[PDB]
Amino acid sequence: AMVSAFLKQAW
Amino acid sequence: AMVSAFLKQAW
Amino acid sequence: PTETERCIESLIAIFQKHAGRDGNNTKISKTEFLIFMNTELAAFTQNQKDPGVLDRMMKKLDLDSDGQLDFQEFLNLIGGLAIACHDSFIKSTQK
Amino acid sequence: PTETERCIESLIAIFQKHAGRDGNNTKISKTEFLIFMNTELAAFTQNQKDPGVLDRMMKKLDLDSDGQLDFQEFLNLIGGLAIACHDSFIKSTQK
Ligand SMILES: [Ca+2]
Ligand SMILES: [Ca+2]
Ligand SMILES: [Ca+2]
Ligand SMILES: [Ca+2]
Repeated sequence: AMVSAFLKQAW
Repeated sequence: AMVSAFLKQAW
Repeated sequence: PTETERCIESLIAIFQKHAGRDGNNTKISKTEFLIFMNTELAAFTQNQKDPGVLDRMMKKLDLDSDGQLDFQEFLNLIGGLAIACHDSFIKSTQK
Repeated sequence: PTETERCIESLIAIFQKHAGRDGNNTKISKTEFLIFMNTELAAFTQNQKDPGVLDRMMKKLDLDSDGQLDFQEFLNLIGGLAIACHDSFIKSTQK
């Protein structure tokens, strides 16, 4: 959800 | 599940 | 989303739901920890009958001693419980 | 089971599934961490294109430096990611 997108952006 | 029972036993 | 992704997201949502009852949603106060412990962790909480236990858990988890739990302190609670549970699952199966 | 209980249980199951590919199910080796990272955390992994990154994450997470991740070390990975994600959710909403 929001995490998967975050993970994509962060790092 | 297994956790809920554990929590009951531990502590 | 994978199960790991979903669980990371639930962690965040659970913290936020319990931390957002008063005007500060970045901190779980003592009252909110009391409610979280009697509703998300009811099974572990109900066993113990000494009400001073939660006060002692709170103090132990409150590492910067501001009286509230921030996300990271709340994660050390989740982690401490998952570690004891995993230790019992090992103990029970490699016996 | 509550969402917190379910997530504690999933954490344990995910570790165990990834740690049980070789003959030691109490440790995630480098190979197993490689597989976990490319399948449970594919979204964060695929972004990065430098393959030395995972080797550097592994070394950083391997606190007793035995070359493998035990449950607790794996939890510091889950926690480090949930903390960065929660920090971004705060940053995005209290802007
Ligand atoms: Ca609060
Ligand atoms: Ca605190
Ligand atoms: Ca293994
Ligand atoms: Ca290690």
